[PDB]
Amino acid sequence: GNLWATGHFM
Repeated sequence: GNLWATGHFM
């Protein structure tokens, strides 16, 4: 599960 792999651009 990637939650920080997206919070970067989000």
